[PDB]
Amino acid sequence: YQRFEQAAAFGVIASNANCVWIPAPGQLITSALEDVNIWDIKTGDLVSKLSDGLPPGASDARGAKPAECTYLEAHKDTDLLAVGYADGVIKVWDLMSKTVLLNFNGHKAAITLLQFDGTGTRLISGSKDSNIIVWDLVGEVGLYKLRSHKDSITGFWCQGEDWLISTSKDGMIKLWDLKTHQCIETHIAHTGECWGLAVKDDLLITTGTDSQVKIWKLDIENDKMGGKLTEMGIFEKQSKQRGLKIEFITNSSDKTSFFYIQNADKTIETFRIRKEEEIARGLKKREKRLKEKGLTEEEIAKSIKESYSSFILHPFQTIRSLYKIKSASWTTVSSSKLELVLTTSSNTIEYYSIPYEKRDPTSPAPLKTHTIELQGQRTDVRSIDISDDNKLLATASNGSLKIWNIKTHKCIRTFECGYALTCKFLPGGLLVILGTRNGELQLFDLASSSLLDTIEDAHDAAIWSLDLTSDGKRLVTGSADKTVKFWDFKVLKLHHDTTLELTDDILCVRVSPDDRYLAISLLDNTVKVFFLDSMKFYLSLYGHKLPVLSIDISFDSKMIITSSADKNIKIWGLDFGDCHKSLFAHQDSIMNVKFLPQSHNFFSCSKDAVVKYWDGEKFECIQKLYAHQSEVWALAVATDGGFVVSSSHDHSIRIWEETSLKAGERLMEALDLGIAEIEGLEAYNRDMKNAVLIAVNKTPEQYIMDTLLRIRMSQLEDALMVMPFSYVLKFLKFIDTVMQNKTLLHSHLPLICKNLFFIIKFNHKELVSQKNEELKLQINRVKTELRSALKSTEDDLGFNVQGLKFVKQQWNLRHNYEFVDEYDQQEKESNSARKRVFGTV
Amino acid sequence: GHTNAVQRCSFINKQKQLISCGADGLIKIWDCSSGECLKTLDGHNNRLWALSTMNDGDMIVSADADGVFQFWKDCTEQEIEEEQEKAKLQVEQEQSLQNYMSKGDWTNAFLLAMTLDHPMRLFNVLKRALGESRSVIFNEELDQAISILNDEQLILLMKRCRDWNTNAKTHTIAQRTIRCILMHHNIAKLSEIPGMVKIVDAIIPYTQRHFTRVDNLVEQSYILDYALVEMDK
Amino acid sequence: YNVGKAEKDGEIRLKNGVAMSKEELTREDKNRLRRALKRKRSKASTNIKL
Repeated sequence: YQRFEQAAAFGVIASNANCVWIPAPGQLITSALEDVNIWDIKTGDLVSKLSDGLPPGASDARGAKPAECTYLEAHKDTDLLAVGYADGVIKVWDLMSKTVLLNFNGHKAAITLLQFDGTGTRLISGSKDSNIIVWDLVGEVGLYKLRSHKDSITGFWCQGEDWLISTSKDGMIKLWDLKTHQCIETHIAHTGECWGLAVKDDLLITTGTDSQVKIWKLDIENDKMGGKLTEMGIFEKQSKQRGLKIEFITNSSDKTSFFYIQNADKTIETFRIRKEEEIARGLKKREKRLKEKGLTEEEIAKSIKESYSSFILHPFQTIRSLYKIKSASWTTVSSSKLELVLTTSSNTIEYYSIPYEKRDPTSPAPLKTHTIELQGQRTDVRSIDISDDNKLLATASNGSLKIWNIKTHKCIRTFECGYALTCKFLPGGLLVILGTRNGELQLFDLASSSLLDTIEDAHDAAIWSLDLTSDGKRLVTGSADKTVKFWDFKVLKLHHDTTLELTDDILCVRVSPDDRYLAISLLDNTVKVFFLDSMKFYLSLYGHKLPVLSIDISFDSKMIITSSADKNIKIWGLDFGDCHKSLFAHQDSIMNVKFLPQSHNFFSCSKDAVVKYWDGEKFECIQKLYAHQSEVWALAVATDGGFVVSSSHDHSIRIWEETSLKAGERLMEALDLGIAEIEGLEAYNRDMKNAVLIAVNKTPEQYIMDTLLRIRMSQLEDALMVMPFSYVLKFLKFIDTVMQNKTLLHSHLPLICKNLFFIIKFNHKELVSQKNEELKLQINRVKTELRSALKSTEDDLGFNVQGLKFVKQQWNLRHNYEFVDEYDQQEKESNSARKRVFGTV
Repeated sequence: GHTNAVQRCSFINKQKQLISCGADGLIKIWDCSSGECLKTLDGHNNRLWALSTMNDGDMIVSADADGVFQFWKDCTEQEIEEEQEKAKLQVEQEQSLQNYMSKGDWTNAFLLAMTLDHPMRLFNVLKRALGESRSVIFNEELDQAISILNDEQLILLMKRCRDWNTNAKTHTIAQRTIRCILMHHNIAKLSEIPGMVKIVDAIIPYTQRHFTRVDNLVEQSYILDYALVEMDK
Repeated sequence: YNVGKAEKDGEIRLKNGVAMSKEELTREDKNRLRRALKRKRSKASTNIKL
């Protein structure tokens, strides 16, 4: 067999990520699923498309859907783009070379935000897995992990190498000391989810779930054990929805600062920061207004605090966009005007400009200067078709019909149509015919670029499907009104010929290639096959548990496939209505199935974002295609069979073209290393009057002590037994040194005792025979403080036991009844005394 | 879900919720969207013939047949206000609690752990604070901090001392804390604290065992003497 | 007396006497302890087309 690969993928202008504006209005960088698009805002044409490689469907390509870009960040000075993907992988890209430079992998979920340091050598990444990691570009490594957060990182601020502020979806704002890798302060920003963070000098603003917005001062050098961040005051934005992003920009000439609170809805609310003189000016007048109103000074003082927020921030303007906004960025700041760029969820970019003078803007609403909408389509493409010439691809959606060029990948024409559901080319490729949901049928001509005819009452309900005879002179239309209607082409206008009424709703209608059969799907899960010429009922296929969504008939009019929402593809021998085999193809409803022309091989597409290449005669999946990120709604196959076109819910059109040591022994090495150093320092100190240890960062006393701990007790007595005598003197010299450090001695007193006394008992005879005076003194020293260290603990135990008896004795006095008769005292004590039951044999 | 006949039904919270009174004497608050019982209010012991509402049900008044009036008031936002404030305080204490250890301010960190009741962190405070002591009991500041402990905090601490005592690897931390308590608190008062005795009664038998041990460690240490006297010969 | 359950649901108490409040515990520890619990217990028309 021959392999299908993704030749090209287009129709996407902006996916679900942030947009980066780069000066030359300049260009824009936007996310297109697994690829990044560089546009020219002035012209509306693509500049360059960044594709890592490994085209989907190739053998070396992974058998999983590609990881989509989630965040973009570019360092203008160095011309680097670092791209975050939904798999947690950061790829540093060279804009000039348009190639991957570095590939960081340290996250387990989607990357949410990314931010270069000022110098552009260090990269900070926050991911949905709640971790902030700081990466080194020159070092190509992950330096340290900040893990205090308990949910996806919504925002963080780090402009100076000393300090880092972070937010998260769990409602915490946290401070981070970059030099310590630890969390210093913690405040609950908002009652629910804390989404936004923006910082200018001390001023800090964050957004919760509601319209409440908080103001904080950042006294970085406060250093009081608290209050480095304090709540200042709250103000309410107009929109009731959450605020995702906030960004500042300062006008150099007038030193004016502005910021916007990007909501979840179609509203962007801009703001101004008042100057210090303006605040004092405003304060003095307001005091007079309240003083004129006759309030007390104390109330006035409180009110100015209660009205604190009003003095700094001025609601400047609100941008209202037709389509839900996804992300935004300031573009240029000047005295004359303010410019913004944003992206929507409807696959478009919008450039908004705001002319303003002094306090308030000149216009009631912003001026929309540029828009990029030609090369993409707002609503999902519900049905597609390929012209017989295999040159023109028609894509029909709610509210619009566009026509594409397959070689060049550049749209030619656009038509405004109803809620499209099914579209097909008329023979010759000069006209297109469309099925609207409201029951209307539309006919368009490419050359005129205008709609020719409309049949408003073609059906009372949605025209779910539509098909043409091979001759192209008859049209079959299937609708939810439980009817099928045949239309003829007469010079061009459509004449209704006849109606066929059915018992149930109609979902698909397919006329066989030789124009002898008519297959009709229904909502009762039954496919009915008719004779086209005579309309005589022929067969009734049965066996889909859910309604059949698509049907197709082999080129030789022998095999007919049925694909249903019950996740099954059933291949039926048309001669007798026998089903050869039922395939459990996709994990979710299978939407469209098409035969490759001149063969029994066919393609299948479902909601699972997977397109599968099947083999008609052996009934096996030849290949699995994972390229789309979401539902694949429609599918088409070229008449030649050279390529297959799939369009999905992600607004993307894709073209598929055909091509060790044991206990005892470890202790000896520990003794040699530790005591070699201890003797080394002692000799060094006496005259004045290693790599392993520094790597673990432990003093020689500890290093050996830890190794003793690691030895399991069941091996400890045997481990010491193996030891030659020459190491015992080393071991005794160890305990001597441990005695000076009183902390270690009492931390591990019981262990030191058991090993020490066991060493002495085992090789007592050789120990005493030695005449070394220095050994005698060490046993003198090691003896004395061992008694004191033991006696010290023993003294504590003795004092407590006697006192606790006294306390027990004294309570037993006040509150315990006493019987003069001893027999009565016996019974009372037995009842009072604790009882425990034990199993007995 | 009503055990007996329902005699009143009223909408509250606009469409969201419904309240119903039954002969059982139980007032049940239902969720219209889900049809599930969010809350049950029980302030009567007989059938309820009257149920009046105000402010979308922010004030509810229900009558028992015997003649008992319950004047219910909505307090959801108030309870939410309380927990938010309590939560805001809790975060501050914890963040401070971690911060003190990194500096090592044991005298303060003991208080925060005692209030927050983190049995691990309290233990590490005493242990590494005790380590510094080796180089009256713990140190002057922290010993004072123990002395100020009230009746509730002593019981909680003595519970922690009891458990730590049972383990032979951590008893040394327990005994010194108990010693600090007897030396800086009125023994008369400790006896009268309810339940301290049952806590105390458990401490003694484990303490005696630890005394029998250690003593043998002193005893069995005299091998070093016998080693020395041999060497002198 | 034998060290048993935590009286407060939040706290976690082991047989060795080590006590643990769920608040202090870092997330990995909670998983590790939960796994440790696991092993200990084991031994004992529009919608369709669119």
